[PDB]
Amino acid sequence: NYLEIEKVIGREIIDSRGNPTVEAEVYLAGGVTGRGTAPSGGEFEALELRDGDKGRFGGKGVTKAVQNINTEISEILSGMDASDIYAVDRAMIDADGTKDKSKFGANAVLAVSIACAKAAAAALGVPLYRFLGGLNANRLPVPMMNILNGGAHAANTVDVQEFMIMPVGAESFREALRQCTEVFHALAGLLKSKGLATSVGDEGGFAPDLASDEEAIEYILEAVKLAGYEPGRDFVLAMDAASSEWKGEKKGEYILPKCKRKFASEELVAHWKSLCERYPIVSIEDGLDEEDWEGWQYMTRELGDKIQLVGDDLFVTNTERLNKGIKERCGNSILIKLNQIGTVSETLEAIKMAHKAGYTAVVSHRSGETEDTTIADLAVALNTGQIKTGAPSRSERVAKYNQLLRIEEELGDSAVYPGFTTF
Amino acid sequence: NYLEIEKVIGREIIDSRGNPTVEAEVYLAGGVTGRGTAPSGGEFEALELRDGDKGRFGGKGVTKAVQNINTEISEILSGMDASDIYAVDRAMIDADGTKDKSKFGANAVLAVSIACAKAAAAALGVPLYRFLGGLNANRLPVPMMNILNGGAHAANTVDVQEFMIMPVGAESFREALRQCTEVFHALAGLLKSKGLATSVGDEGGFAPDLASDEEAIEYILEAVKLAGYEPGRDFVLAMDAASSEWKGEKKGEYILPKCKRKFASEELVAHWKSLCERYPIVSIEDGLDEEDWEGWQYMTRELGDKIQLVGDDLFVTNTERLNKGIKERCGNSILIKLNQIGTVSETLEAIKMAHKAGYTAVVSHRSGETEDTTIADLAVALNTGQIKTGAPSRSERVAKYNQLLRIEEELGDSAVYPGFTTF
Amino acid sequence: NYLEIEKVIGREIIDSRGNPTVEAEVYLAGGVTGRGTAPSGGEFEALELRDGDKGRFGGKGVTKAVQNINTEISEILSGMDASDIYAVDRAMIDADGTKDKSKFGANAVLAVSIACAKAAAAALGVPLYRFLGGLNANRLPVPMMNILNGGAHAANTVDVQEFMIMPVGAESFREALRQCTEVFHALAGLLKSKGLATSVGDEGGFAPDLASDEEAIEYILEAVKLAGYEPGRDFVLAMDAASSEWKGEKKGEYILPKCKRKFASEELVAHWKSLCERYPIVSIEDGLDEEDWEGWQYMTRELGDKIQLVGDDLFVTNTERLNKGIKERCGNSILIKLNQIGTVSETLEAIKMAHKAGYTAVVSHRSGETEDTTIADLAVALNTGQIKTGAPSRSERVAKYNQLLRIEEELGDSAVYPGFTTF
Amino acid sequence: NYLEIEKVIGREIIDSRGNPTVEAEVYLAGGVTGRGTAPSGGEFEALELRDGDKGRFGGKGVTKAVQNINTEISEILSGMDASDIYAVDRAMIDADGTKDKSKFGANAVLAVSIACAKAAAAALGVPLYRFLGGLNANRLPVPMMNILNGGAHAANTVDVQEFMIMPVGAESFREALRQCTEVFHALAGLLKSKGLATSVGDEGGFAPDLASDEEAIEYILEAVKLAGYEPGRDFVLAMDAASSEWKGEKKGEYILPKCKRKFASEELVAHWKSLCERYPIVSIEDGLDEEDWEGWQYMTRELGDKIQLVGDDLFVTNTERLNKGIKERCGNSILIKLNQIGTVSETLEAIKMAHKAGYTAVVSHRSGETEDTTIADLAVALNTGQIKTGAPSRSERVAKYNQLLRIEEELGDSAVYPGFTTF
Ligand SMILES: [Mg+2]
Ligand SMILES: [Mg+2]
Ligand SMILES: [Mg+2]
Ligand SMILES: [Mg+2]
Repeated sequence: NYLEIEKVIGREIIDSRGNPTVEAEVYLAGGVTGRGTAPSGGEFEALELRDGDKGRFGGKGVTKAVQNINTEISEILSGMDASDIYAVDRAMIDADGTKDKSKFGANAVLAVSIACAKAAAAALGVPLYRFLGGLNANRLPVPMMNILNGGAHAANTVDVQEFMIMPVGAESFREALRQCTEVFHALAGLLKSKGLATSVGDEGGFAPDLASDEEAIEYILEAVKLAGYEPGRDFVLAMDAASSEWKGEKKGEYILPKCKRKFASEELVAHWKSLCERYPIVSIEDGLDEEDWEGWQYMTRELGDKIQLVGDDLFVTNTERLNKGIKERCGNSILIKLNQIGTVSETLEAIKMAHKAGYTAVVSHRSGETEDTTIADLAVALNTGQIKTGAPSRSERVAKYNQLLRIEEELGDSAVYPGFTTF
Repeated sequence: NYLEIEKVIGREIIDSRGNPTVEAEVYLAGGVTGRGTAPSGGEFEALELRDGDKGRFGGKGVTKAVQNINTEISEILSGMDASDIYAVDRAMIDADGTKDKSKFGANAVLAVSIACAKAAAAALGVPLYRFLGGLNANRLPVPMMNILNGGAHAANTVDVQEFMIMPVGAESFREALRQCTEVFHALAGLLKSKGLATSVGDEGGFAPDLASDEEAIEYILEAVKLAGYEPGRDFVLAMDAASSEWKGEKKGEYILPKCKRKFASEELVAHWKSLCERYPIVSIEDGLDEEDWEGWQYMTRELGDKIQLVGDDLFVTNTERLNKGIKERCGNSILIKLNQIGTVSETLEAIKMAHKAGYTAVVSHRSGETEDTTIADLAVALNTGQIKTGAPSRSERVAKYNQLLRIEEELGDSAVYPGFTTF
Repeated sequence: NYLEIEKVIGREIIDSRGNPTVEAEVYLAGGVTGRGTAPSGGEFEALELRDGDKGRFGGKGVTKAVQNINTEISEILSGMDASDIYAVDRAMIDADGTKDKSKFGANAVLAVSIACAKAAAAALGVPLYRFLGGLNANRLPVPMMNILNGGAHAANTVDVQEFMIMPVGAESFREALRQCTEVFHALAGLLKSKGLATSVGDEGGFAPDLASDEEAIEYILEAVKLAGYEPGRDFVLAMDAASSEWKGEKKGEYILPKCKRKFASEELVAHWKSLCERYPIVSIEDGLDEEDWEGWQYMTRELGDKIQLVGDDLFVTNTERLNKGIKERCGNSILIKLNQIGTVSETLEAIKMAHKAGYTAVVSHRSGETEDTTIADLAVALNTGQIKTGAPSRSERVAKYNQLLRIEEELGDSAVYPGFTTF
Repeated sequence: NYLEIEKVIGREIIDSRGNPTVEAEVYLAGGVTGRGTAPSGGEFEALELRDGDKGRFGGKGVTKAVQNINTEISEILSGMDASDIYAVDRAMIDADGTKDKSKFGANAVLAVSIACAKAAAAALGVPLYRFLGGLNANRLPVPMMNILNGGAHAANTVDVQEFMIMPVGAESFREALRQCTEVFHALAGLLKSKGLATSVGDEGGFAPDLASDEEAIEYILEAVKLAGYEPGRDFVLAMDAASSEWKGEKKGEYILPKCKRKFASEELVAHWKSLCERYPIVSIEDGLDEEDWEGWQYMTRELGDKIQLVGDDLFVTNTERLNKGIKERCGNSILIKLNQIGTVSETLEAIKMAHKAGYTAVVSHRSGETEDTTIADLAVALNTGQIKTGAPSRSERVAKYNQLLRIEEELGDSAVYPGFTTF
């Protein structure tokens, strides 16, 4: 009854890129409130609902989605138990009636899903990660921090999209964060000393004019050494190839847009293997196309036992696609994007599926984020052991790391930081 | 009883630039908590306390400030009424006993001061702006958004540090903020069209390689038009010359470090005058040096009637320097930085001193900010009518804008957005 | 729930002069009540509703206003949040339908408005001044006490209406009030020694049979001296000339009704100038006619820099009139009378308008006062720094001074008494 | 326990004549507070404690008394049940040690006493009169209003000190009060037509220059008639002869300082005797000296059966003296002054004694009053049927009338207004 939902409101706020997004606030009978927001980054995912009014926000308004929260969703949810998130989510899914949340907007629906969970957690007097994962929630994730950018929207000749450091050697999340910031500032000073730009992209990382993937890797490795740390022992690398952007002439053929290098599906795999022998890269995301299933199969045989192979575009947090990958032995990890699926409970299910099949779940940010820190709690709640939420600059990134500090603090001696054992 | 402070804790979190800063949490007897943080950006201002340990965060840790909260400050404040913020602040000021808050750290002191205010507001069931400014608080501020950077650490030939748009034609903050994003994205596209860089600096704006202050201005004005808005009627401009960084051979002489142009104060002033006749510039911050008092007095005679002259370095949120300026007719506006003075109540006093004198008070962010949105509430609480808190990108900036949204919603018909009348 | 208005009731009480006025009591769901009253003394002002029945109170009954509260206004406000005084005021204003609150009666509307603020404050567990102005409220006002009377309804040859002392030398309101009482008794002892009447007028001040303004001033200056204080250092004088009572044959001409002395606007101004050079007079209310705008413009030019020129009849607490004053540079202060405008929220706006334009706002009593002490809180709430509320005798006057004592005490060290800096 | 006194504080406030007096606030464990103040006007009464510092308030400060409350009284009453007023008063009396409350100050003691009673009632959720007098309290008093002043401090030739009107014909206190105000304004008008002074003295009444007691009486009777009322039916008269100020050459002789007329004790009685035959005078206070007991005994024989003879100076609210009067059949009424006896309970006992013996008890103000309205509730709480609290002007007087309006309102149909039957 103190957990009974009284009213749900929506509002149009601005995300970290200067575009609108949806925020929801859930009010319970006891006067407790919860607040959630939808981040923003397809055909196999939930579709966020935008206004399309060219006279407002360049067509990116979300007043329609907001109106859906304020009228339909509120009426639907009023009277329900906010702690029963599965039932709340299901009421929204059934009322929406589509397969992709396109009536209400995946952004309206997620924002309310999160807001409720936060309302229930607060009403129960527990942290959100304890609400979501219970006493069994005690793993702090190893972050992969995207500190060097290439790919489609970077001003350089680097084809791979994200270059990430993972502090596998630290023994607390607090230590891992500190070290990451130290490597980050080392990289900045190094870029500066070489006359390169130290301004940042969407996820807080640098996008200097380097020659290639290899040079980017060596800049990062140098940054690591400059900060006083050892590649392999202290830091290893993860990458997001986003090779779905490298479409060649036909399936199984790849052309890097900048390098202009051409790869057979199986030669790309050979490329990844040489990169991984040369350098301490332990994870690669989207190392092949979102539909090169035959390729993924091969790559996972060839590399799966040593390298984490994360499906991002391959899976789009879709459990039918996750299942197909599991069954055909493609990938061994999945990038979890709350908003691609659209509800808290559906996300838990997706993560449960991955974990059951021995896949890791890397909880993920989007390019368009907010002050919201839900994914921090979510990663701990399900002991995912990994998170991808940006360089340690821009507070829509750093806010998640701060939340993980607080959580680690709160867990006391029960807190576990898995380091290299996390893969 | 229920407003009685039971305990104060601190923690080392990370700011928007990847450097440590202080967070405080205040716990009241009634179970309510409040959280505050210190932003980070001299000799006449309160001093932030850093650890200096090169092994941690390159010497920028704040574990000492945190230990000052956890022990000394908590013991001092326990038992005190959290709603009596003036008294809370005085207890910290007196127990510190320095002029620059260098015993506890101005960052430790500010963090606690904000956390108390937030705890008290929460315990009373009122929003922070109402706690700070009561029923009388209903003016939303006109933002000056720094979307184009020059000066110091910019990769360009522009000497002026910050070029800012102000949405003076809007009739609500919500509309003003929408328009600002629209101009933001139009500028981004303009820069892209001209092959310029659209990654961002600390405050979320672009630092493309532009040739002169004049060119920066025209790009912004072009952007305004592209967005569908008129210079003058919809948007005007504010700049931060930061002209203390233009020291000359003698006092009264200036040398722009990029331009290399030489001015005597009277000439520099005359320079500002031309710019202000050519372009819709309505405010210039630090148009002369932080000790060129005669020039300030002169400039204020020449310009103060038509242009807003903001003392940033001139005053360092210092009420002695402000008073001096007031007494000598220097400036007609002051940039208010919570952390330059170090407590909430002292900041109210600075703002009250300015207002009594007919100076405007521009509530301001620092280059290092966090998820904290206190300045949003502060701006509304004292009806300052102006806020300087960044481009509409990076959530440590945008979170403030989002908070002002929520506040405008909350005020309803009582909300006032002053636009062009705010000056 | 607990701030929700359940019921509003009105009653007919008696003011300090022995005439009826309106009292309101607001009842909230939580069990809390608030009590407010309307004081009383036009065409540009809100209009009080009197009954007109010569059978009762000589036509000055207020049972119609009281019935407006018990029925229409109670029905309208029931269910509303008493802390949203802007919304409450607005509902009343809109239901009334008139531009001057003539339907419900401005006495009815103000009474309820005050009663709600008091109810809200009490429900939130804060002093009225904290509810109105928040933490930012800490300025005790300098009183101008009307201890010697002339003008229309005084039996003496003195044309100037009010002669006031202001304790500018004191360091606390406590000290200030004490000195005021001491000068008050000294003057009485002086009048007694000269065979003059020491009975009191409406506002607690003496109306002894003196020859002229100049003599009145010299007696007060003598009282000051007798009491042990120095004119200038300790006490200065304020006057209300009420020169709208001095209308000449044509506009721009004045004839003092007793004196019979004649003036041109520009002549009357030189008269004030000399009085101010000769004596320590720092403020003059209505030094020119309520419609002699050109003369006010000129007077403000001539005297404005040295003297406070308070518009009372000039502005009638009307924002349109105050704005006209501001645009045409007439006066530099405004006498604020709650009941002339008729609601708490509109009074805040009027004061805000004044402060934004550099005018001071003197919170003021009416000739017909009650035990109510709202103006004491209002003055501290908006840090006006000045209050005009009678001689230190008669409890409808002294009650306010007593409330200021309690307020100062409650502020502890945060209390500011601006003494001479208030101007 | 919620009725337990936690803390008692005192404060120096200002009374209706501009002189300092004591206020007390009592704080109960449950968070409720009560406020009480001592009014101020001898050898047989309790002695108020003044500071005597000639450098403050002309020696009339009460900081010593206030410190007695803040330390000693507070320490003694802490932990006691505030509803047990008799015990609270006893604790204070015993701690004081003196017979006249001279150590703590009758002013400090009474202030606390009243504050507790008020706090207790609030804590119980009952009006003060119900607290004091229970369900049995429902008689509104008949007011005797001093609208014409003579005797000592008066610019006239009237020897009788107070001339009072009593609305005996009214059917409710509301009607009575209204009629009184109307007579008051008629007298003012009448007085003006005769060029006579209409400023007021301490108790809100006029002191014009009239020649004799008979004149005063006729003016009042004239006023009554002008207002539209009949002497006898609607209004009768009461008088405070204050004959103790007429000390003769020896006990039993009287000399009117103004008339210079000489009287033997028994001749004076004959004088009153005629007056009452000539005029509708139903009550005379202190018609003989405060020690002329044989006189009183005689007067009481002569007049007692037709006329109310009130002992003011005769009894000074002292039960020993009241008992003596009762035993020697002197007077048939007593003027009750709280601050003469010094506590609430002792006051109740005085009234109970008078009531026991068939005296009427007239609850009285002092010349130095405050916003406090305690005596209104006291009068109803003990169904005294009569109150003496001033002309209907000056809110230290009118506040009592207003409180009686509220009480009558709160009583609904159970309210009894006795009128003529009250004697
Ligand atoms: Mg990807
Ligand atoms: Mg600056
Ligand atoms: Mg006036
Ligand atoms: Mg007497």
